[PDB]
Amino acid sequence: VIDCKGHILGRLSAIVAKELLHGHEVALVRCEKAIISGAFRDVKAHYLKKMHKRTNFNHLRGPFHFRAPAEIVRRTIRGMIPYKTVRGSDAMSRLRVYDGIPPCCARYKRVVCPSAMAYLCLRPERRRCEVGRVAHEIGWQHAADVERYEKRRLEECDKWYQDKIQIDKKIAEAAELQRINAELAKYGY
Amino acid sequence: EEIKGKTFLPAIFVGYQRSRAKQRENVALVKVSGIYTRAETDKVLGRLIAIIHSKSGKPIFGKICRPHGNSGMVRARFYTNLPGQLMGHKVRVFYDNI
Amino acid sequence: MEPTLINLAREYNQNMMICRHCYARNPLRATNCRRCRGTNLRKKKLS
Amino acid sequence: MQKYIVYGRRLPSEKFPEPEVFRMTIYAPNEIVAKSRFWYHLKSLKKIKRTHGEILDCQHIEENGDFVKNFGVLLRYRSRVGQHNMYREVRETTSARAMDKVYSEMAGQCRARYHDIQIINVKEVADEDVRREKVAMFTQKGVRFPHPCPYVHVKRAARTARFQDRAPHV
Amino acid sequence: PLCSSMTIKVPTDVECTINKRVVTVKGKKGTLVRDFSHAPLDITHANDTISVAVWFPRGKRNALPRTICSHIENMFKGVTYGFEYKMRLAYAHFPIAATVVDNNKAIEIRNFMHQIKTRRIECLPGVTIAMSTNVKDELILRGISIEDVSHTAARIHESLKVPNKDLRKFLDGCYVSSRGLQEQ
Amino acid sequence: SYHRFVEAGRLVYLGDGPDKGKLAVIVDILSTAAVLIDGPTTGVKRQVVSLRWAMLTDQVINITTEQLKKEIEASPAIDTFMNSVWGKKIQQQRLRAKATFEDMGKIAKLRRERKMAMKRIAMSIK
RNA sequence: CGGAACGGCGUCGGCCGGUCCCGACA
RNA sequence: CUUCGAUGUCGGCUCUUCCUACCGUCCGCGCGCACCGGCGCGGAAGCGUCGGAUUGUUCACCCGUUCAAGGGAUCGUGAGCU
RNA sequence: UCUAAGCGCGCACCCCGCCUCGCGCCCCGCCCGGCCGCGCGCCCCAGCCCCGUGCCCCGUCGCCGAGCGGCCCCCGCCCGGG
Repeated sequence: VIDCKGHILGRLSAIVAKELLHGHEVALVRCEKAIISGAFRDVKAHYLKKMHKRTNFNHLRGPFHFRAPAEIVRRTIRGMIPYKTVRGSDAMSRLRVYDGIPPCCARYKRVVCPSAMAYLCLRPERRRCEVGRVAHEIGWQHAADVERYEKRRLEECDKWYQDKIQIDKKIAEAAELQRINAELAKYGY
Repeated sequence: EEIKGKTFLPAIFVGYQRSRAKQRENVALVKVSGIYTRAETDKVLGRLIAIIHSKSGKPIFGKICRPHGNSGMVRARFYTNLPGQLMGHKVRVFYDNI
Repeated sequence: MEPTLINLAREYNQNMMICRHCYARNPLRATNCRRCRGTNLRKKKLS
Repeated sequence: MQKYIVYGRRLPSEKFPEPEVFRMTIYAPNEIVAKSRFWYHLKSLKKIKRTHGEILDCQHIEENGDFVKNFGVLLRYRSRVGQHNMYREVRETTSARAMDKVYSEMAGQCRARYHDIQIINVKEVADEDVRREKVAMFTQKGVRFPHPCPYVHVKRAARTARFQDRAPHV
Repeated sequence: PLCSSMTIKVPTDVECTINKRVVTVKGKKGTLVRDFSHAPLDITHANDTISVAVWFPRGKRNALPRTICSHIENMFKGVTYGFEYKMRLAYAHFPIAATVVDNNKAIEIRNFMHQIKTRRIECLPGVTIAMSTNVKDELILRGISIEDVSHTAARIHESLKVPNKDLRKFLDGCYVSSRGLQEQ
Repeated sequence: SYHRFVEAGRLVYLGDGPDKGKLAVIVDILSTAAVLIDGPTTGVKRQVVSLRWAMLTDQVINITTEQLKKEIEASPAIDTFMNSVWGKKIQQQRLRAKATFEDMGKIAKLRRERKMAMKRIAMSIK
């Protein structure tokens, strides 16, 4: 479950594409807060240029260009997978992309890829645009809803924080051999 | 089978050794978990490995011989060549010498 | 229009140099027209 | 890349019985490339091609850098228009190391490969007479500055396996 | 170790505190908060000097320290006294009727070049336009924030524009006479 | 930037190269991107490392190799970093490196006991 | 980031000069 | 170079897309821009770019009108026609 | 000083709305059934407030429940007239 706040839309899609093909299955959340490196006007025109690519004879056989950001992250991970072959079709299916943390994956333990994070990658002043804002200007009309929900979720998780320290402080308080062997016996783990 | 209480160290069989125009099915590239450098792949060199054919239920045993990358994924040959449905499945290197 | 209010006008209208390639207004003490990719040609005009 | 002192002389001929032994200080990775630079210098300067000449000795001179020395190197290069002359000052522990830095920078900005660059002279300019501003900052001894790349611990992420619970603070 | 720095002596009337890059200037007139997240900064308080200190300026990083220090100076001036931009309506045969519509928060301009269209310019928050008693045909814009006062000043000039014509002969509309950092 | 600048005296953690994990005092600063590192009591020969190969410790040592070693003897900073979290973790990390395939198995089984022990106690203490 | 003669106060690196405690009518 | 054991070949009609090196309209900007009007730019392809006399004619030229840019798609388009 | 950091205004263009289609999905009704998993602080990186860890065992001995999700789950025609 790799959260995508601050992660590069290309570099996360390299770590996650190897995992899917290795056969791990992952869920990506908070997708709108991922960053597509470069100035927004250029990033917006690179997507509003891609959305001009369509089969002249029938735009229905044409490349499908997706506006909601969960799809924008996954179409990228589709290039880095042999989508047409069966071993690829199983892995594209093994990716669940959620724009914003839905109640479906909220309780899941969350990990982040530090290496592909724009903070640790782009130099300060490179100029970065979040796929969520590109999404709104390419044609996403569901932006406010996913922010209202995310606020309400971060609010119930703020009440939970107060509750969570209490349960885990009692656990720690009752520390009454693995602690003195697994990381402490000429092991140092 | 002869595998039940083997403690085991996890692994994933990523693919057959290959070039962009030829595939050697004789060897298998196995990604052990915990081995991140070529010199690190000396603690897992020549150990027994096992992949369970999901459909057959049998433990197809194998042996690792040489590291494939500076990264430490290690090449391995199984007693019988892996089918290919098991590409991206899970092999368990056995801690127990047995 | 009173002379003081014809002076305010000229300051924010007829007192700047327009490049001979960009044709875009640039400040009176000018080195390179901002919107003509540099360029060291400028003129200005008077009513 | 390494300091070799090379000595050469024209073959002994009946007209002039012993030619005066020449000496040169050539910075090069290996003896074969140092000697080739020597016969690139001697053919151009003293009208003597190795085919009619003998290299007497190529002593490999190394030094112990137990301190840092401000070094100034005058070189000449070849570009897409024509040749030029550059005084580039490099601070390093050893003169051979200084030439390595001057060779990496000259190919890094001026795009000049080893063969084109010719080092006219290399000297240990003292702290008082440093001429280049970047070297001048470390001429004084206060030298306090934050690490330029603290984000460079992004190379720790590869071994952590890019699967960290939180994004690390710097 | 090369850096770019400028130190601003604090005028006692101000009590600015900078946490992160956010600056907050407290003074007799009011509070002025500005966000300095955009540019790398080592802004520091202590004593009475706020010093920018941008580190290792490669080449465009040497500019921001003076600009950042400037905005901290402009912020100090507004709270101590405040910024007044006086704009003068200039016209020939057709006259201009400008009104303070709301409680100083709005201006409406009528009869410019006999335009039936009546432009109404809403001020940015805290810039209160007022008809000027001292000169006439003049609107004084008083606010602590210089940038906000000036953008409103642009809005009134921008709204009143001759459609086509030579701007030089047919010059009208409002152009700022002079910006004043004293007496609001 | 706000704490810990590159100064001579700064004990430095050497991240890359063969000096992984070693700690040494920067003596002369060659350039924005290089420093001479001499650790007289930690096996780091005086050399030039980029600052990328060198994370910086908070402790700065009040300061050849004999002279620096004589200064470290007086300076209590080297011991304090070992007491510091980064140091105590660094000692623990040294034990992890001295662990082979059999010695990885014992730990893996031992930590399963913890992964269950933590989940047994957690539900009772609710 | 096919391409030119050409421009550029984009940003680094040189070169040939000078003026500069006499401070670059005071 | 490809096609001669065959790629229907000129224009018109009918119809569809495309391109900007944009004529009018959209947004600015410059004038030897008072106004009307002209003229030169930069962004701009959305819409408009007609009705006719002669000629097989593409073109040409004239007469009108809400005044009328240029081209491409096997010289788009013959098991669509003429 | 228009721009470097910001910041305002802003085009018959563009993107969305309206509008046409819409795979699937949601709710109710009929029936209300089976199966599967086990896991959350946030924010920021020029304060980075203690950094530079942790997990590292999805069968390896884990699998009760509770509680949160999922996942399957279900519905006639002919025949007259429009």
